[PDB]
Amino acid sequence: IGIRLTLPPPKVVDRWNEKRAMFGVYDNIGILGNFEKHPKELIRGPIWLRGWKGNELQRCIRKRKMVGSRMFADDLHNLNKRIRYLYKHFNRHGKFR
Amino acid sequence: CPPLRSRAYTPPEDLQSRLESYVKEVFGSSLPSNWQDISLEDSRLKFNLLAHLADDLGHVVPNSRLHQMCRVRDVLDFYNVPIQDRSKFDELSASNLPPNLKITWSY
Amino acid sequence: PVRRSEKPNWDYHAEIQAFGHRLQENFSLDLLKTAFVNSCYIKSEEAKRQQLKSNQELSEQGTSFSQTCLTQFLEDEYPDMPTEGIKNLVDFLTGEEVVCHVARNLAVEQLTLSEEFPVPPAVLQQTFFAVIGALLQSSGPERTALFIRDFLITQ
Amino acid sequence: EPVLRKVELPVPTHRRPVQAWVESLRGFEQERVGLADLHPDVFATAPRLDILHQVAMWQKNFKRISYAKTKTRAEVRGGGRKPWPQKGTGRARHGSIRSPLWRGGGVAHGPRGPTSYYYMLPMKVRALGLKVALTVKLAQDDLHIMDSLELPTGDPQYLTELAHYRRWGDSVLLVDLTHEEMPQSIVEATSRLKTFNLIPAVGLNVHSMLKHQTLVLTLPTVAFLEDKLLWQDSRYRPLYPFSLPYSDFP
Amino acid sequence: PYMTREQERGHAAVRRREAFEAIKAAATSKFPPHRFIADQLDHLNVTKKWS
Amino acid sequence: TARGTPSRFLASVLHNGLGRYVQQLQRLSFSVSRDGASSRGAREFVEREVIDFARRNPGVVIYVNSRPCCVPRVVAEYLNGAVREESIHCKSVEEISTLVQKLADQS
Ligand SMILES: [Mg+2]
Ligand SMILES: [Mg+2]
Ligand SMILES: [Mg+2]
Ligand SMILES: [Mg+2]
Repeated sequence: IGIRLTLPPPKVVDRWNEKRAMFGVYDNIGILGNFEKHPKELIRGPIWLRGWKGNELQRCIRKRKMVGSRMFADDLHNLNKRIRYLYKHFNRHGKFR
Repeated sequence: CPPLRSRAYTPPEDLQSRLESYVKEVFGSSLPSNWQDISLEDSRLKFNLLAHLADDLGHVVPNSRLHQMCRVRDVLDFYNVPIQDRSKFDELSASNLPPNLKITWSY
Repeated sequence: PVRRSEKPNWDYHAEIQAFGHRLQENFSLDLLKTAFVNSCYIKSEEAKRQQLKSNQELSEQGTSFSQTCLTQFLEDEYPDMPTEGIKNLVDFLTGEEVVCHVARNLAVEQLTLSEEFPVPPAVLQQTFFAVIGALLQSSGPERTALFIRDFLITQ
Repeated sequence: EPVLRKVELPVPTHRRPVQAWVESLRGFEQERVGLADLHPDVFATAPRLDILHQVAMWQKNFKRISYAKTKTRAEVRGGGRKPWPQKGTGRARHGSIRSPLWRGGGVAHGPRGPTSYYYMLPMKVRALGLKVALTVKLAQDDLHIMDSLELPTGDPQYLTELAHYRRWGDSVLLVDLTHEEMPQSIVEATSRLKTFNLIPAVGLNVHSMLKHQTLVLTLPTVAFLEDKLLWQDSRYRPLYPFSLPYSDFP
Repeated sequence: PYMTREQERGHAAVRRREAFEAIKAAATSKFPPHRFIADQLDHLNVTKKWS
Repeated sequence: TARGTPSRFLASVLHNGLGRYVQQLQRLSFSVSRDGASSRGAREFVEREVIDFARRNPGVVIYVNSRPCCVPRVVAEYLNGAVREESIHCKSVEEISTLVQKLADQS
């Protein structure tokens, strides 16, 4: 059949937890603070991703050159293969030339 | 702490002469003709006038409408508008209801 | 099935007035109330309360008027008809089933106070004649005659 | 002694300054202790609702990094050999058991790696954003100006009951000038209150202002905001990042 | 027929021409419409509470 | 589809037009919410039209409930005893008004 037969437990979302309350504070660190820091210095996450944006192919190129040495053997083989795939896809395939 | 006070306001009958009194206090006893024309460009006098009116009448000019009070006439015309403060259930219940209509309230 | 009184969004007072207004009849509301309150109900009510006037007068007057009114109409329309004929024809019109049909679709049963739901047809018929009797006291013979014509003759 | 405040930075000729009532937190009945003039360009500009949306959307999305990934057909374990010959059986032809079609297979077009959604709105746009948000607060009687965020006591129930008495609303944003020189009394009070929030001036943003029903500012902070937001127009284009020394910036 | 060829020559030319200007005028008057502030602010009404 | 669905013959209740016309709509039940966009359209219907509508047809008893709900609705009840439910939901005052008229002039 494949449809639930009772209502799931109700979800309560605390809109006034500390994380929700102080969301987006210091986004104006630059203009309000003499330009000591760019807002892109509030970004946390991957080394190859802090304050940068690109398509999949570009992201892979970047991860290869920035954390390529330090990554695991099989992971890196997977990444080298990804790049090979995407290279052919983007250069040789598609609707428009 | 004092109890919360109602936002309801009815303009009094002697508003004209009460404003006469307040202006002649703040701007001094000597008063030129057409006192409605007196400009409130002066910041200090504006404050003094509006404070006296706010303390006694109970109703205050909001932050939004303050720059609109350019002249004394503007203050007079502002205080002659009434504010009636009640929930929408109360206002509808006593709003000349036809007897067939019924309104209930589950809040 | 339970009576509409025992269901959400119900005020009997406002409904009573609307019953008057639906039929474009200026009823005396006090009398109309008195028309809808059965004797069976008051006995049950007394017994229940243990742990107000009957319909009797209004109902009798209603039925007696309707009988005479209907004969008048029928004798004027069909003069060649015999006495026994029109007797049976009025009796059909003032019948249990047909009058209760009218009652049902005029929401008489909705405002009827009875011990038993759904309402026994004897009681419902008695209640309908009480309505006519109250209307008779309300707006004289003329208006009531028009009401009979508009409801019973049409059957 | 009435508390009067004028605008230090020069105003345009055609524009006139707006006024705001000045109140203090010291008493419940200590509204209307002073009057203030605000610069019309910051506090009385055109309501641009598109700009609020623009800035708000940038604020929500620019920090976001996606952590979702899925394995493609190449990345799924096994699936080397051809399951059976093409021609021979009655079966539908396959090249690998890990194809998208198969159960247990890799994903055809799935979430791919850590993804960044970082972009920058232009500076002048974010500045204008702050301006609109501030006008909108004062237009709708949601903005309040205070001499100081000084409290008679650190008891957090005093602050709640004052907001109730002054019809501020359920959520209040408190802004002070500097983080270090924030009063003891307000910090104690606001620390254990969910809906009331204390930020320094540099913290202020569009999102919080929209989230909170009230915006409360100090007289120090109002002069500061005017300075910086008004600086944004009437400046040149940069030759180099403004963090570097100029002949007149900081 | 009624008029000969000579008679009808240029008899309708004015009406023909002035009709073509009507076309050109309409063709040359397609432009983006006016943006009003009234509708933009009206989007606030979506949250309009009873109390 | 005609085969796929039931049929009736044309009728009225109790030969409506014959003697006097009787309005068949007897009761109307409006469920609205104090807050929330769904009931917004309906909210202002109760601001203006409800009152004059109720005057226009004294036969109908109107009940307005005003309780929290994600979908505002109207329950039309008829003399014969049919019940028609209609979800007003996110509808403009004007298209809500058209609905309420359409209900009132049918059996
Ligand atoms: Mg493989
Ligand atoms: Mg293959
Ligand atoms: Mg193959
Ligand atoms: Mg899998």
